[PDB]
Amino acid sequence: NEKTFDKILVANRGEIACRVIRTCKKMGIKTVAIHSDVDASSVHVKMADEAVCVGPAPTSKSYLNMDAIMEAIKKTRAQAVHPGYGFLSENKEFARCLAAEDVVFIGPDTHAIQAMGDKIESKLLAKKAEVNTIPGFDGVVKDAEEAVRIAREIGYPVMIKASAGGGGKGMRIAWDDEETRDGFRLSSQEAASSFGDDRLLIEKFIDNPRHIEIQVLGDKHGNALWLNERECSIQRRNQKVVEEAPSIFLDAETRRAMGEQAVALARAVKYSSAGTVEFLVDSKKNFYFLEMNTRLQVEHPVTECITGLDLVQEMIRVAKGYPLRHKQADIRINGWAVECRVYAEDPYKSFGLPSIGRLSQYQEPLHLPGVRVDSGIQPGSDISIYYDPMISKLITYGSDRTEALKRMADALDNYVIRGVTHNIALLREVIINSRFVKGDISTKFLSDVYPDGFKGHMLTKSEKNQLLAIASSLFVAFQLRAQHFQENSRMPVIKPDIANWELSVKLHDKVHTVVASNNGSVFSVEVDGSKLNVTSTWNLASPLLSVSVDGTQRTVQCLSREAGGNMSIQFLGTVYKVNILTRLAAELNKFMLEKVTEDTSSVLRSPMPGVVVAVSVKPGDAVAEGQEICVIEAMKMQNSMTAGKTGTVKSVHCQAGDTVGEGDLLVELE
Amino acid sequence: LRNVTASGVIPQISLIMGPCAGGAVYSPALTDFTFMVKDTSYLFITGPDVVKSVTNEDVTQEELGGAKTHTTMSGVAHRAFENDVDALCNLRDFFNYLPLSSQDPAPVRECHDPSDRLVPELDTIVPLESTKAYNMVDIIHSVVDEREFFEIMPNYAKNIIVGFARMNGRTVGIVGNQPK
Repeated sequence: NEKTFDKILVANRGEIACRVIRTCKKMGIKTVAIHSDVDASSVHVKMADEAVCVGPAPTSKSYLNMDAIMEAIKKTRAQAVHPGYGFLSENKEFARCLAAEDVVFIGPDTHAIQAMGDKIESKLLAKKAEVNTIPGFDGVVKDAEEAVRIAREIGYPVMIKASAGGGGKGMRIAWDDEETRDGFRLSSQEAASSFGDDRLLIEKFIDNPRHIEIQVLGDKHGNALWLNERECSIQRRNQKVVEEAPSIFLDAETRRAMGEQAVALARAVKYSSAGTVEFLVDSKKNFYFLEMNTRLQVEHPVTECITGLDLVQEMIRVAKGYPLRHKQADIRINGWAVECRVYAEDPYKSFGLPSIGRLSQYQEPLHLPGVRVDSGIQPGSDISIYYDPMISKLITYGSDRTEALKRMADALDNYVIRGVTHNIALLREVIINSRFVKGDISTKFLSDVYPDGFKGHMLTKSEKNQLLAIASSLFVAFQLRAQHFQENSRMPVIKPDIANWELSVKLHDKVHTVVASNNGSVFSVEVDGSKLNVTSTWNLASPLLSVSVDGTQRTVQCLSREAGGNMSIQFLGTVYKVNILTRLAAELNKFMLEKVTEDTSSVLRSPMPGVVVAVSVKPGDAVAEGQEICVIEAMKMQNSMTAGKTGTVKSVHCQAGDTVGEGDLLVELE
Repeated sequence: LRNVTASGVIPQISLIMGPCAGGAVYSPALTDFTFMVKDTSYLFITGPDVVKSVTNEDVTQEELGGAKTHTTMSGVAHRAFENDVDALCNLRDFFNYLPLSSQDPAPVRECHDPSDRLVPELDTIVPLESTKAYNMVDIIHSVVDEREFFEIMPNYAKNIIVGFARMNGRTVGIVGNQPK
């Protein structure tokens, strides 16, 4: 019953495009979508009422090509454009073109975006709005009393730094005026002695710099509402992995003070849309303005769950110019929400490494309680090299923080992703980590908790026994099902009568003796002298298997198995490789000779004769496993050569237009 | 003679697990399937010494009749296995597929994969442009029960794919072109 734009064009790809389209259908607005060539069958294109191609696969030639989008808007008679996040959400030029063609842009004004875009002005505006100061000092610190004056203007704690040098020599934190006077004196002597340069700089310091941000909603009428804070401290490579709302650190007083200051800033710059004011919060709950995001953010859903509000619907209502229907007093914190963005990356390499491939199977755990999934992919989706690796946002909601964290852990164990590597193992380990559960978190959490690197979950003796029992039961179940042939009158089958299965199971370079028996659906397993019972339906085809080991419920996945005895099992979010043999087979295996096994995949060679159409890598470039290195044409089939493993290009031995032959070196990887 | 008399009556399987030279090599050739163990088995009518003496060629036993040679070049062997233990385990697995004789239908065993399961991942597997290839093995894995496929001659004449699988628990033979 509320008039709104009849049709909207969503200029984005991935989960955000789908999220916006769902709201538009909910509000009755017709939708149009823009896709590159590779995204022709993507969920957003299928979801949109109409779709228009805007160009070639590279983003610069497609999403960032405004001209193609502008022609599409004219062609579709698009009333309004929603830019989502990234791409052209903050591009001034696009808004001008929309204004020229009288197309509403769903977002804030260019001046508001530009003002926050400048770091120097943004601080002057923050000071004028009386938000917690974030001063920057271009000049040099002359003496210890000038240091104290500057430290009081910036606000404590402050960091004193040498102008010359690196590695943290001549750096000191000061919490008060006396620590500043000594910190300056000591750092100047250390810098003069170490570098021959006594010049010092003073900047604010943040103990445990938790990243806490306040969502804000603005209207043309000038009314503004603050949404509750969000903690986004957990991050890898400057990219956030886990986000939660509300923060477990903020009390009702601090949170309100942050909300009021964020709205004061939004009013000072006449903001007119949903946005986010980001703060650094220290261990004493002092908070300091970092930046004011002027776009719908990726972590918006956790706020939507606690508030009960649809941010996209509100952005559309504000764009029509309809006044806000809510007052700050109407904005409550209901329950707790946690978001864990899912990526196609190897958690074990670095903390994340881009991985590419076709999703051969994909199943979201929606059936589970308190679970909402924001994705832009489906089974058969091709995670491409050209775009961000985000598979989905996985969000869980609870009445309290514990319930939200538990439903998440359960959701991550129930999430099926096959055909790419993914970060679920890391996400699942963060969510159960005792520091994360206690709320002892900072922007350094991943480096502090995993200094050596991510090695996957570490099993406690009981967990190891449970995993071994489950693997043995699965092996025995497969062996038993192998004997269930249908009736053959000519030759009746004689059931192999076995009461106990004696198995040698190798988990991590250790060999465990297991004795497994079954009765109906109950398997009794003795592992190194410990007795366990495993119960389940033993459906060997379903991707997810639910079992009960001594009354403890577990969800396990069987990723692969071989007649030899190898088996890959996803347990507690980690993939373990076990090797199961019978006792006699294990004994006889001792006479087998260890093979050379030398097979270097670093060198990439031509499989068949042809002509090199193009080469996509140069020496020193980074190549992920499964990433194309070159394309070879023969009988007009455009054969594609893929990198054997993630690495760099030591040397490229091929050039475009060269007639290569079989068994010819093409590239070298480290 | 017995091999020839049994051809098409009862399945015959040969596993070469050691040296095998001279006329003895012909009996496995007459059987339905031949499997080889890597690095410890070989097949050739004449040994390397006679080859050197007659044709003045230098070759080792592995080069002349090794498992790799007969699984990638001559098209004589159907599969190569790492060890005796691995070979025997895979042999049991393979034997599970076959009927006992030509008087019996294809074996049907207990099945858990629903026969009406959808495979949405295939809706976009085939590229529109006829100049780009895909992997038919992915389609085969998607269609068959539990994504289980016992391939025959996986490393020989790779432009075609043949193997054994199960549909609704019933053994089936898969033949497919390989655009890759």
